[PDB]
Amino acid sequence: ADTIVAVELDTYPNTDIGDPSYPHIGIDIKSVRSKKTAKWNMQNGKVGTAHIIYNSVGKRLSAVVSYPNGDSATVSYDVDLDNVLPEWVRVGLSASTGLYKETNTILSWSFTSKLKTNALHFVFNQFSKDQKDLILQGDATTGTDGNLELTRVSSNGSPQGSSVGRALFYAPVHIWESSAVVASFDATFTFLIKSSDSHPADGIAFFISNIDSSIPSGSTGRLLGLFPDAN
Amino acid sequence: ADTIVAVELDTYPNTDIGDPSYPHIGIDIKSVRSKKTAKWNMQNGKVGTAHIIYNSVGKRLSAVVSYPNGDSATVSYDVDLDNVLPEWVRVGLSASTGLYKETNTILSWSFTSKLKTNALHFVFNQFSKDQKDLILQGDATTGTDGNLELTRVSSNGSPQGSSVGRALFYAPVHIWESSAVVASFDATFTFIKSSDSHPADGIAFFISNIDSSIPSGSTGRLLGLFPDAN
Amino acid sequence: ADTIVAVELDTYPNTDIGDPSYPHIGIDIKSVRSKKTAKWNMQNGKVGTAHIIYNSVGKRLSAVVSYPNGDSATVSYDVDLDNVLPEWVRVGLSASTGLYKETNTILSWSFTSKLKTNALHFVFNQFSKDQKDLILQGDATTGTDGNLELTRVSSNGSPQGSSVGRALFYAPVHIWESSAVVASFDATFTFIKSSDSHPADGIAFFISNIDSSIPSGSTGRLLGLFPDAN
Amino acid sequence: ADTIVAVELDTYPNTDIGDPSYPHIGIDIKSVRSKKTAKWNMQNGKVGTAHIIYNSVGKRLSAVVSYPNGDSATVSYDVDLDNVLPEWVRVGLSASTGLYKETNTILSWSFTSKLKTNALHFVFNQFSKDQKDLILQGDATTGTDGNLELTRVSSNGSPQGSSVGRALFYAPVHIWESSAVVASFDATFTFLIKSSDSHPADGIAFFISNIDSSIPSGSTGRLLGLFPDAN
Ligand SMILES: [Ca+2]
Ligand SMILES: [Ca+2]
Ligand SMILES: [Ca+2]
Ligand SMILES: [Ca+2]
Ligand SMILES: [Mn+2]
Ligand SMILES: [Mn+2]
Ligand SMILES: [Mn+2]
Ligand SMILES: [Mn+2]
Repeated sequence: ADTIVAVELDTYPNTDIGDPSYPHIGIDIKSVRSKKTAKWNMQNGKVGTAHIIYNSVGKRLSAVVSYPNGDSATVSYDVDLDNVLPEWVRVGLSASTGLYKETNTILSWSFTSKLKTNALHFVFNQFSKDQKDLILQGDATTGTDGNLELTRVSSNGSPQGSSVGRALFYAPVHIWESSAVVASFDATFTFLIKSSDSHPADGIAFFISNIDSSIPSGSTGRLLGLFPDAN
Repeated sequence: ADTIVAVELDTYPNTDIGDPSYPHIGIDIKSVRSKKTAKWNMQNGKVGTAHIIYNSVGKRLSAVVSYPNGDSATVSYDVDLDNVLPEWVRVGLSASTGLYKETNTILSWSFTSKLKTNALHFVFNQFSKDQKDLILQGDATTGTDGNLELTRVSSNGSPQGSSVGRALFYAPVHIWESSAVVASFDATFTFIKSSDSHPADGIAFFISNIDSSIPSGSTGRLLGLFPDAN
Repeated sequence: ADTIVAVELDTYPNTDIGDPSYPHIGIDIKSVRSKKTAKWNMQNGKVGTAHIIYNSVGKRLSAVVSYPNGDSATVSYDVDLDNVLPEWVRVGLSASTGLYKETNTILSWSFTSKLKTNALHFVFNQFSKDQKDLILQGDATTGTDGNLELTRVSSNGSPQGSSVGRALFYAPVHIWESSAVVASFDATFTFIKSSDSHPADGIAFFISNIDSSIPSGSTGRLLGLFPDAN
Repeated sequence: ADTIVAVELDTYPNTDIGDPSYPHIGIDIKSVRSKKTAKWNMQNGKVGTAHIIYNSVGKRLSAVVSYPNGDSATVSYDVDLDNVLPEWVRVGLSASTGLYKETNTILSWSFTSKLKTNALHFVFNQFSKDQKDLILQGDATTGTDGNLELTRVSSNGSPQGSSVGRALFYAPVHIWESSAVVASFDATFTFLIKSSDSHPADGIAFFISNIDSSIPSGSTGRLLGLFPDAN
């Protein structure tokens, strides 16, 4: 199976697989069952911002998710990613819907990684229809509204259920290197999760994977396009 | 054929393809025959730095190549690259040798492109043996001395003739987009030693169509960039 | 007198100091009479973006001013700023009003200078009421709407006439150094509304000696930059 | 008194004021008695590198000090700097000598702070004789060898004792802002501590202070130019 490190913006409590009984943000290290979560007020139809930060010195993977009204949720997890991630990775965004659905629209995404310097930095503040530096997987699509639709949206604009999709940056990322004194990464994305369902589901994740990571089969819904099972 | 924009550090004067009669830096737009050149003193065995600068505003592709002693050569060419390059490109380093040879060692390479924002920036100040975010073409190799040898160097450290190689950054780059108010790029690389009577053939920073490959027969004076000298 | 290099967004044509007979962007080198101008459609009440670009390599000071609808004006001037500016400078925004007026509201300002490295980069996408890393001169104020009002605006939001103000970045900037292979700077700011029959007088990004102050009598057409129109 | 947050590269054990009984790196929050230290092998005459990292999300001030042979020491301290530092600060480097001495030469210094964006980033890879964007205090001098000599060095090159000096970046830095979701800073400097003394002393610190911070009187030696006393 792939190796996954992720920050999940989990809109739907799957309390049967360890989700807290509210929407939450989580840090996922090789499991959809987050090593740490925080209660998250997802604001339907509002543009949220997620920032993810890690460095090899503090060894603390952190994320904050905020909306324009000031509300935010933060979660941090002490982890030495040198010991979890392959040296080379791809980085991406994933999202899913299941029985319940939502738009999992990404409006921007930036990422920086540095080994201290080697560095990779990309920023998408607009996505093209033919976003050649993105590898789209599953239902993920770009263009023509400048956004990245991680999961299926019909032409009328309504999200679809049982959808999973991801967008990986095209280039592999050298995420750690033994000679490096510091290896840091940061990611920011903005998103717009909207649903008229009974409940929104399932969420968006920023993830770091093996370079050849693919959507595991059956990873819609609770599995967020990141894992083959809920273990 | 590929579409190439390149800044060449041309160590070897090939005067019947229109090179000046001295080593030179050149701006190449879709031709190995540089639109503009400047005399360049390649300092054998010294680490050089090339800086290449463009923006969609001043529409001036500029390059400076310098050495630590301060000597430098600069060339600039007014060109609207929106009218030469595909929107999407790959960026790379190329080098070649021919009858005469030189090491074509890249010690570092950075690149930034911004559309104003979408942006891509990378920097390699050390290359790895398996540099997964580089597409190596031809004779180019990395590692583990931290360098990118664009052209073949044997075990004894002697550069080989009729070698060509390139290194492209893995990801396509969105180098211009018509609504961009500013589409700027910059590249810097550090790098050439030869015990030949003359070093050749040079190194280029280049920007190419995404699927660019070394043109057949582009060793020597063609710098791995062009299928011919037209 | 101060030494000024400026990019002016000149909303008001003062044709007997050599302005063109339309609103324009201009590159000013030690004179309010721009060395180069381009016709500029200031879009009343819309947020504009100015980008200013220079490097010691192409030696071309360029500016583009644009609006969200895509309209834009660009001006470029070939100049070796090593020969005009002191090595150390302050960088700023200036604006003025005269008989006619406009808000001269800065919504953001970034600046990068690099000597290739020594570097300074700042960005303000929000200004604070007490913006300690800005030196405000004349009528310029910040806060707490997140903006920098270079010129006086009364409570009712009406801009006042014969207002001049500037905002300099607190730290001196080492804008060139003779050994620098590349001394580049860039600045971007976003910003103008008037119910006057004509907006005036404009906004400038400028680079000045470190101790630069508003010249006496530099409201109106002098843009807070120059003691006279010579 | 000033408010000081600092990362100290403490070359001299003052075990009578809480120093561990070896050279160490430390995180100093309003006291010279470090809240956390790590044993540090200062390599006489070698060029070391210090990286300091903090962000308002993880709230962990971290530092690593490394030398070209690979040896490094790291120290991290969980602290919410919002609650310690004034909103506006100056950032600097300080060093001292006492009864024992060393060069406290800085060869480069970079700093970045961001509020998420407002940002300040400066880099000095060479210091000029007239480094106008540095406020030099005490014995600190620049030019003409491209370095910043935090403490006194005689013309023959030997460091002097009972020396204290600092270099602050000229502009105040907006280090936190209540509206910011993230406020991060990073600092890197390289240094060359060399001594032919019986023991080197006293060390170098990167520090963040109130904007009007000055060398406290009598802050040579153990106090590293940062504090008025050893409390
Ligand atoms: Ca869930
Ligand atoms: Ca040639
Ligand atoms: Ca005018
Ligand atoms: Ca001590
Ligand atoms: Mn979950
Ligand atoms: Mn040539
Ligand atoms: Mn004018
Ligand atoms: Mn100590």
